[PDB]
Amino acid sequence: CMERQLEAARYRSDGALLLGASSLSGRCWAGSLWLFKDPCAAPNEGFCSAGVQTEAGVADLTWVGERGILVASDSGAVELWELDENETLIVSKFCKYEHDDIVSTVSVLSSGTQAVSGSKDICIKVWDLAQQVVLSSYRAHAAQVTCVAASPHKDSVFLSCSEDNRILLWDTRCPKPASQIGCSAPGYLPTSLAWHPQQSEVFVFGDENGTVSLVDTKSTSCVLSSAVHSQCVTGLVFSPHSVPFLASLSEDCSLAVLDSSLSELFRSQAHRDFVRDATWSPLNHSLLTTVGWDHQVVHHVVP
Amino acid sequence: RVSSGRDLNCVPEIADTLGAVAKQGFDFLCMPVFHPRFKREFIQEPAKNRPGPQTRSDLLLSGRDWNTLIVGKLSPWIRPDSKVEKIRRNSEAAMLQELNFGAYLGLPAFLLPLNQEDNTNLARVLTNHIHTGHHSSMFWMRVPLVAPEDLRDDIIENAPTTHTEEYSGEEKTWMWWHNFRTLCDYSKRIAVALEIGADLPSNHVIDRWLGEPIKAAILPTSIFLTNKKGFPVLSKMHQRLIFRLLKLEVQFIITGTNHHSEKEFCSYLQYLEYLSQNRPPPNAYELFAKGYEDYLQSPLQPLMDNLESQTYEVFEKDPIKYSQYQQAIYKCLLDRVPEEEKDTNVQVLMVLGAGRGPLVNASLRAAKQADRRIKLYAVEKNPNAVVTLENWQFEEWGSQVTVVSSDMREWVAPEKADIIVSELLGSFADNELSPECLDGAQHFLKDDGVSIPGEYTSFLAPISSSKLYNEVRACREKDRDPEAQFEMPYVVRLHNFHQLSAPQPCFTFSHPNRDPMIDNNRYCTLEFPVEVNTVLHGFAGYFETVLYQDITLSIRPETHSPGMFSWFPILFPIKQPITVREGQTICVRFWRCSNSKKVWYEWAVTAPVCSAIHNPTGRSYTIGL
Amino acid sequence: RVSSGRDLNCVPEIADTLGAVAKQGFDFLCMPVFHPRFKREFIQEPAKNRPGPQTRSDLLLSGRDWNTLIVGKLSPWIRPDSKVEKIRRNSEAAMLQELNFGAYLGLPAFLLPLNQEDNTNLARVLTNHIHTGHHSSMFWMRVPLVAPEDLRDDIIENAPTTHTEEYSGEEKTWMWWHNFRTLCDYSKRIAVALEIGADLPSNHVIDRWLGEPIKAAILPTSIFLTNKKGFPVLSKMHQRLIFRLLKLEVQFIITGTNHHSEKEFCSYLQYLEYLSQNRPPPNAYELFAKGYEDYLQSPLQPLMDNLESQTYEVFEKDPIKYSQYQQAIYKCLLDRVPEEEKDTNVQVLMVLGAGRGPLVNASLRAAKQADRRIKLYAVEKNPNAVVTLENWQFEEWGSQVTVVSSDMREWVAPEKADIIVSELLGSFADNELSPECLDGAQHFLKDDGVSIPGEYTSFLAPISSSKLYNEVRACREKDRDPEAQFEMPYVVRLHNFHQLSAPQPCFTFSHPNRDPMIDNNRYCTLEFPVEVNTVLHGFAGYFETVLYQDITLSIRPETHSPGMFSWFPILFPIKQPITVREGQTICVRFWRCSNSKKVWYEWAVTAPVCSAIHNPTGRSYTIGL
Amino acid sequence: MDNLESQTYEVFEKDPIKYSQYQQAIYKCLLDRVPEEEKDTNVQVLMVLGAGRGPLVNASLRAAKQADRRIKLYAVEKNPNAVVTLENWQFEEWGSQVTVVSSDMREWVAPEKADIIVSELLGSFADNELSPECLDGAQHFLKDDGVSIPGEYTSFLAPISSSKLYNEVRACREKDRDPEAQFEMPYVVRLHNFHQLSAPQPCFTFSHPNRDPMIDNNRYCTLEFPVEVNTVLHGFAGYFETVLYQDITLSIRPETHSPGMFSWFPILFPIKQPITVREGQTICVRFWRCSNSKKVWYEWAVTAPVCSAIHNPTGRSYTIGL
Ligand SMILES: C[C@H]1CC[C@H](c2ccc3scnc3c2)N(C(=O)C(=O)Nc2cnc(N)c3cn[nH]c23)C1
Ligand SMILES: C[C@H]1CC[C@H](c2ccc3scnc3c2)N(C(=O)C(=O)Nc2cnc(N)c3cn[nH]c23)C1
Ligand SMILES: C[C@H]1CC[C@H](c2ccc3scnc3c2)N(C(=O)C(=O)Nc2cnc(N)c3cn[nH]c23)C1
Ligand SMILES: CSC[C@H]1O[C@@H](n2cnc3c(N)ncnc32)[C@H](O)[C@@H]1O
Ligand SMILES: CSC[C@H]1O[C@@H](n2cnc3c(N)ncnc32)[C@H](O)[C@@H]1O
Ligand SMILES: CSC[C@H]1O[C@@H](n2cnc3c(N)ncnc32)[C@H](O)[C@@H]1O
Ligand SMILES: [Cl-]
Ligand SMILES: [Cl-]
Ligand SMILES: [Cl-]
Repeated sequence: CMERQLEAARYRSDGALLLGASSLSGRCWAGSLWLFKDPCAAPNEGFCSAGVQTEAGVADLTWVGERGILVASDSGAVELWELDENETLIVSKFCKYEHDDIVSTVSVLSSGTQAVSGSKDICIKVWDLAQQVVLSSYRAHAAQVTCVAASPHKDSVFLSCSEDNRILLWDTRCPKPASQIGCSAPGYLPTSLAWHPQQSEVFVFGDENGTVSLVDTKSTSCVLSSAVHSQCVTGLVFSPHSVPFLASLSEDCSLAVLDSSLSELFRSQAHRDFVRDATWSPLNHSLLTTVGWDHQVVHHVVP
Repeated sequence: RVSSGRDLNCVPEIADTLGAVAKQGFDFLCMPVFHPRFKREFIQEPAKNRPGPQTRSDLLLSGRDWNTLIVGKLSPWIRPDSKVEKIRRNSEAAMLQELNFGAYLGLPAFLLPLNQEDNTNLARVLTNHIHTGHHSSMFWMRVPLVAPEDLRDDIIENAPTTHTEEYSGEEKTWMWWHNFRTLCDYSKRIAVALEIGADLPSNHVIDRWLGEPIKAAILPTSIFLTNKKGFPVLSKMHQRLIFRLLKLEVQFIITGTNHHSEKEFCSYLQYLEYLSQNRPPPNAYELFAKGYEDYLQSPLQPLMDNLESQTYEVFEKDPIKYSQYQQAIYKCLLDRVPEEEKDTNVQVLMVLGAGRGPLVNASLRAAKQADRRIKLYAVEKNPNAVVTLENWQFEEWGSQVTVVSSDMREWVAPEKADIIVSELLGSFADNELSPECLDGAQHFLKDDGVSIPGEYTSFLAPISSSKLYNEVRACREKDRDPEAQFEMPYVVRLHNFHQLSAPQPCFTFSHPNRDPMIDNNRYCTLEFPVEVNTVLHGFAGYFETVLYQDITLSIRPETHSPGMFSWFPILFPIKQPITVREGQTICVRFWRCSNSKKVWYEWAVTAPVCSAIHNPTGRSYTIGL
Repeated sequence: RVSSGRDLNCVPEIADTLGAVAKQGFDFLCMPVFHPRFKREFIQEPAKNRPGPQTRSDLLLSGRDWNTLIVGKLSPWIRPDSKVEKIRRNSEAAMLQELNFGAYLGLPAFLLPLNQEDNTNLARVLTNHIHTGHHSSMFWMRVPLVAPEDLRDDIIENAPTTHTEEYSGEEKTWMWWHNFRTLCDYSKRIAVALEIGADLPSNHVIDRWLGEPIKAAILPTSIFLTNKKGFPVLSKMHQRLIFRLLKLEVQFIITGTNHHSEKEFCSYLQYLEYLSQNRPPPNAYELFAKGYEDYLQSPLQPLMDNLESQTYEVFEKDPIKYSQYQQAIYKCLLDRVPEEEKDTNVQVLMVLGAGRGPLVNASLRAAKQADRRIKLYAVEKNPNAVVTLENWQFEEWGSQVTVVSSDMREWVAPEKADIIVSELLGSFADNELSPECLDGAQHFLKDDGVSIPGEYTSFLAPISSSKLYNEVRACREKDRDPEAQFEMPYVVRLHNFHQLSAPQPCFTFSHPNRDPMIDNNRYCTLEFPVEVNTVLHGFAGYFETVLYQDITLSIRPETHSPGMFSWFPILFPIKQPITVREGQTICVRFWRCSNSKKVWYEWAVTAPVCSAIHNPTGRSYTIGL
Repeated sequence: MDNLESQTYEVFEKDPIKYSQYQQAIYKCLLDRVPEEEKDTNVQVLMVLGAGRGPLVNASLRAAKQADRRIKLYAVEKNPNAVVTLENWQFEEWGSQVTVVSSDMREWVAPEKADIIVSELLGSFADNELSPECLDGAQHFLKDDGVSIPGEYTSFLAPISSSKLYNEVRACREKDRDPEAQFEMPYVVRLHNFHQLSAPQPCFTFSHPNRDPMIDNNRYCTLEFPVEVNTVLHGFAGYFETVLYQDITLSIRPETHSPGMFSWFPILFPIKQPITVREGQTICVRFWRCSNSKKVWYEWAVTAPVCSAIHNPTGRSYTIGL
């Protein structure tokens, strides 16, 4: 049923766990979506609340409210699935092939009715999730769009980072909506983005060399940086805490939990493959669930 | 009939996908051999020990299918020229792994991207893979006609796109290729897959790829416009580019998803077939000439060698040339014999080099078209063709034609000639030693006698063709100079090349050469203005000839005789390609040298940089007297 | 379907004759290009100036017809080796003339007779013609199997035919050929047209032509017997010879007039087709093997190189070999585990060099055929084949098979093996370094463990094949020793060759090699009794192997495993052919040498004459460790 | 890969400055490792890895009795012809103090671990004699705090102009091989009639002992040489520096050349085609140190102002045997 390479793990505000997996080897290169109301039973397929098979692999996932699941597909498609009235099925609401290559990242904007997707076709697309159409198509980058991240509370602002060594702050209210920020010297390629949950104008980004950096948009200066990992930083997820922790994920197969000054507070080597996604529990704010390509779901308790 | 393929970065099941793309009409499929997102570790534990399988099985397709229908694609995360040493070494290992799996599958081609300026380590890994077991598989370097940086939307407020003209910068991607193929030492297994964007660059950026080994052209679905019925079409400039690529017999690769979702996908491909079935049709004889495109042949030497029967057959299968010869003879007969002497004056015509006698029949048709009397001598030193001449004479011609089996420089003529007629001309006019032959035959021409041709002139033009340069380079033979192939001309239907300057006259010969001291040696200096950035690989050679007055033959492209095809152009290569910047002048020197036994050409470039003097003392190429 | 031609010395009209011989069913026509009685003078007047035409025109046939259907014949009056100097020079000129007219026509072959011992000047003229313009046309030397002098009727009262046995004299015509081709330096464009008389010679005279480049066999109509219905047939010995020639895929030439005048002429040809449709049929797989006849390939090195997918596919397309392996594993499992322990004892089987896993499936079939439990390790260093192995393991095998991607000489086994199973054998048994690999794998074999194969032995046999010698000679490459091609073995389906002595064992290896100091180097001296006059060109190499007890594989011809074809024989050539007279002994020396990095073979002949030591220090051929 | 001849070792030994530097390095290391109070109790284990005819052995002895410290010497050498000289020396002069080992240092099972390993396995390009691999194979019998002399070495490259040397390389064409193979191999040569086009820059650096989890001696280096003259590039001169111990160094790099030392000539990496370089342009060179199980080789290419072919790909023209 479920494929080996776990790609995404997201906690719904009621504690349920959304898993997104792909088969990146073998005969069939497909993917699957799963909902576990018992998060400890994951990734066992037989004891899942819901599960469905997608036509292609899942490169990224995110919730759309409490019933929606937004999928970036290898097929170049952005898909919206939704749960049953009893949340026993996962049905395809739409599947739009507007990208010309693998859709690598998706992020739902603050309103919850619009989204932004990035892809290896170098393009970034703003979608209306109700009309199921592309509101905007921007070709601002010059290489594969590595990450897009909607601002937590501004429906017109988001972030993008690509292999063209550009970190772009986007405000769709401007004639030229993109603004290049970040290090004025050619730093290593940005690979992961995360807005700060409380400080509006602040975000962190992890690069291909293992460095996590804390940046202010107004000052556009690398306020701080730390060599957290030995390999590319693939994910950055803040905790729901009032003063939030920062979860950093890397292809060194390790999970790190840092503080406000990017100092190492917790470290886990439990995974034996790439650490793909991390999500903090909305019920136990010291419990952090990570998934990786070793088909392992790890629930860490964080001091 | 276009040969086309489908580019996909998402293959759930290889058999289903292959069947679908075949039903859509594609001849092959460009696909990844490992999952594009399946980034693999080769150094650092624990991910280094990721349990297999690392990709899908080779048993999923027959060996025939792997050999004919599948084009492997390099995984997009493999960056052998990354600034990070870890990523660099890991991408080296992964690129070797994927190339070796492609060779293990027997794939006919493998796609690798050139998406940045520096691909030195990529070239190193690919060159090491090429020299690991002799294979014939191709490597298609995916090179964009316009770099994405120069193609992005002007939507970055604090990083505007330059609106200023950058002539050489707009050609940057070509340099990306040119360096790469230079690092890989012009490997014949490395070709270009030119990717075409929605916005075409200036014409010089496109012409920068003339003469390059373009094996594929990649057409994204996003560049297609939409018509009334909703079918995908292309802009008129894109149609120009498609016609140019079709003249190169390239394979077209369709990439991207279906954005014309109302119609079937094959629509895209169908449009190309449409464009292929409505292209400007070629000449009727240009099909036998199509098979000769960029085919290198040693120049024929009808003086030193006896031509074969089918060579003469090819010479004769050209009605335009012999129509011109007949018209020239007709005009000359009307000019030499007035009407009142038409029954008293018998003109002596001598075909010098009669072959199987097409010029003899041309002379007869001209004589009874001009209503004049002629006496014909058909002189030919090739006794095998003399057999044909004498069978013709016994069966048809009769005593009107006297067949002479002798060299025209030795034959003691029983009488002097009113008109001598010959076609002793090669692709470079005098490269078959027509001057020497007609000089040896001049003494039995009357004091007012006419030679047809009366004049001929060779023409030279610098060309760019890395394809033809590599073809010449591949002509290395054992037991001779490793670079002798560069010091000899080749008769070749030049096809994939770029003419860098207008052809200019080289050597001119007139007949009869009534001059005290006849010297057929020549020294010529030519200055070719070049208004493009390019790479000189050699010089195309053509010729014009005045047979009589305004009756002429020409393979010079600007004045080419319409419908005449018995002469392909000639090619004088050079050992080393010479970079020529826009505005520079290519200065070439050409010698026609000789001794008692042989004639040869020597040539050298002297600007913008000097080349070696090619074929000194005829060490690599001579024309026997 | 026989390819056949008609030999005629009388062609009134070429088109009528060609149409007639085509209607009779012949594929081509051997005919004169000049009239056979049209003796021509080249020196002495007045006949030197005989008016043309000297022969008929080339316009009588299309160039296609000349290229495909016409075989030129030398005029019978041309005697380049005449004792008269006038006739000698005139025949030189005439032979050059006729050969040049044949080349002018583009004829695919030209017939020249060898009807006497001395053809030195004929060879000189032909060799000069061959080195005048590169052509691919063939020259068929018409050589009689029995000279006419030894074939005449004993009807000369004062000159009786010798009734005394002349072993070497009866082979004289072969010498006629052997000298000629030696004078012409083994030109690939010179082949044999063997003419067969009414009385066949002894079997050794016929076998003298084994391994010779026989392109045609000439059958006079006079040698055909007559049956009841009046149809022409052949004697049973002639049928033997026809079958032997059909195995060589020769073209049959019918010469002479119709002496069975009641029937049509095609009758003759039809008989041959009859003989061809009732020949002993070959093996079903011998069609893919027919295309490999005498095709030289470099020996595969599965250790140094990673084999391609289709190479493994060829390895697996052999059910007899894997049936033998399965039977060996079955017997070993029954011998190692008694019935009472069949459910308690799990045998550890390790496939060392699993490829895509045919030995793994063989082990599984043997285990559940022997009703015994096994635990399988599939060890393979080729990661491309490891992909196939691991897809097999995930999809079908399961945890019963553990796939190891490692060199068996490095792999730290988690447990010791009851049985190790491999097919690391080449055409010469150990030429793929199976001894070294199985030595490196010996430490994780149990103290009483079994190796399958348990033993293997190579075999050598001197052979005569001027065809294969010339094929090796043609393998000269630039940038290396001009004779390196002779100092390396070739895997080849030996076809047109003559085995000169019975194969004898060369090198033998046993596994496990429980010995204090293991030394896989070898020195072997072999004495081959030869009972025929012949020419040594190399040594065929085969192998036998004991997999387990009486379960064996063999490509040794005397003990060849029926229906097994995954191994062609090997060929070790020598630089210079060595004449071997009947009764002499061919003494060969063979070394198996090695250092830390490579293993190679050296070989030398020491009797009846010494050769150079071939491949010294592995300068031309090594096998990588 | 080869066993050096007797006169080659004789040339190696005819250099008193080099062995004076080696002796001073060993002397400083012995004084640093053994305090004065332990000078009679502590016997240091010194191992000459690649002893040749034993000049480093005599240097170690002179350093030991110059530092007033006790040493136990192992003279390791795989060349048995030089082992003859070593063992005649040992029987006639050295005695039981020196133990001669006739073995490859990558195979030899040492009876004890070494305080100091001493070698001169360096070529004109530092590591072109595979000193990294040899000293890696010998690292396991070095003590956890053991010292390697040399402790470090670094190669240096400099673009040069020499049509004379270019023509000399071109004349080295041999039959039965690639007509341009002579351009894809380095040459040891006392560079004389040449023009150095830019200051030498470091290429490859190796440290010993290489206490690192995954040792990888392969290298990829990109060098940018500013050229302030009109000239024609024909190749790259190669030199080396080495830190034997602390401030005791050897160098054939011209700017820091060890005065009076001459046992190393510079090396020359040619290129197939000369490259015109105008004043103000930058010569960009790429150098690789590649290897497999059997051989190590160098690949190099110019990428600016114009690209050259990648020279010696896959070691087709030049390899260094392991
Ligand atoms: C049409 C193509 C095929 C025939 C011929 C060619 C070239 C090289 C080789 S090498 C083996 N065969 C060939 C054949 N081609 C020529 O261009 C050519 O040589 N033309 C002529 C040369 N000289 C003349 N006196 C005449 C008169 N009419 N045409 C002439 C190319
Ligand atoms: C059948 C013919 C075609 C495949 C193969 C061959 C030879 C040379 C070249 S060169 C490029 N391709 C090839 C292919 N032939 C062999 O005789 C052969 O090598 N057999 C084997 C060698 N080694 C083994 N371990 C096994 C196991 N089973 N059979 C094996 C001839
Ligand atoms: C001085 C000149 C003559 C000897 C030698 C040389 C070079 C090439 C060939 S080819 C045939 N003979 C030779 C001889 N030259 C070297 O520069 C040299 O190789 N030095 C050294 C290399 N490696 C070492 N481990 C040491 C230690 N001390 N000096 C070393 C040039
Ligand atoms: C029609 S191609 C030129 C012809 O002229 C013939 N030819 C060339 N040179 C001479 C010569 N010197 N004398 C006579 N025929 C010649 C050639 O054999 C060929 O048939
Ligand atoms: C079935 S042909 C022989 C097979 O054994 C494999 N092989 C050869 N030598 C070794 C070795 N030393 N270790 C592992 N596999 C090997 C080859 O890669 C091939 O698949
Ligand atoms: C003094 S020049 C370098 C010396 O070290 C020796 N040498 C090089 N490599 C090794 C090795 N791996 N083991 C032992 N001696 C070596 C050489 O034979 C030479 O005498
Ligand atoms: Cl389901
Ligand atoms: Cl050619
Ligand atoms: Cl071969």
